[PDB]
Amino acid sequence: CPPAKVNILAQSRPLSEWPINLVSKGVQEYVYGLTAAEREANGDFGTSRKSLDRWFARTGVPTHGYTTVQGLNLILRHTFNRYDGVIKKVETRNEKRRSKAPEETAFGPDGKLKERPGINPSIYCYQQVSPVPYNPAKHPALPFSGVDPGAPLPLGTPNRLSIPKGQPGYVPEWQRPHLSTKNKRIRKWYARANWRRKPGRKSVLDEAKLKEAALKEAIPIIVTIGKDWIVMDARGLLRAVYWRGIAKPGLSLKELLGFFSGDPVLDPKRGIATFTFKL
DNA sequence: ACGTAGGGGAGAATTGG
RNA sequence: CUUGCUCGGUUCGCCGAGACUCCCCUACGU
DNA sequence: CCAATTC
Repeated sequence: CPPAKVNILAQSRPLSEWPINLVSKGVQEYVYGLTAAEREANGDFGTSRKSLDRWFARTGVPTHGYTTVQGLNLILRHTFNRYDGVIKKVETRNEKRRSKAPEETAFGPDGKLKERPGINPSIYCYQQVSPVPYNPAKHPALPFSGVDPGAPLPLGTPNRLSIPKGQPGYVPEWQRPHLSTKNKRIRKWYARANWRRKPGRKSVLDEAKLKEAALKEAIPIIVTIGKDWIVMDARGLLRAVYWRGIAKPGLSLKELLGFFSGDPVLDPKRGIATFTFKL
């Protein structure tokens, strides 16, 4: 199950103000700093509505309007597994000590866990919120158009030589001999690997011209949690199914992300979300 | 600032109002 | 083989050559 | 139609 990465196009509000992130951060901030007696007392979290509904009342963790069951089970199983990770580490670090031969516990005089886990900013998606083809009617308004999910996707730049002179993608005459006779990736005109600062490049970088060219031919997929929608560029998905030999040139969007899981993992600060290959 | 070293993590197929 | 990314040619129009198991967090060397 | 239940 190898990973594939996708760039983000637009979102209404940033991922910090998302209730799914705020609830996770609030839950994580409350749990890591708990004594070994508090984790067992407060570990009475189930996989049911009524179990989680009152768990916030007893523990007092803020709720920012997040009540979805599976979303809560993706930030409560994980938070207690990170908590157990430090104790298991010093217990597996106890295991190496045991092999060599009181102990090196993970609780100080205050009783708290001294090597407190850091807050994990990953926002884990679930089945009820999965990427779908961006339909202009159902989903909110965005400038970039959405493709039909049933029609096959276009093949990128066929017959590169047969491109008008003076129009983007033109291969000059002195350069047509000694071209790649073997198959490789076909980089686009607006590719940044052709336009970047190099001692030998006299060309001018203009980020406005290139980036606008990039999203007109984009492949948008959308994930909506509450009243927040994130829209992406499903071309890293397309390249992943191309350089790996699992796909052909003509392939529909509905079938493109069927290769991937319905649970993307987002990176709020880096601006990238990672897919995986469902097997 | 950097290897390292070592804990966490990366669905989906029914069922019920 | 439409994005992204590393290393090179270049007539600056784009070309050839690559990588693709990654993110988070706590620690310890230089 | 889509969260809660479930492994």
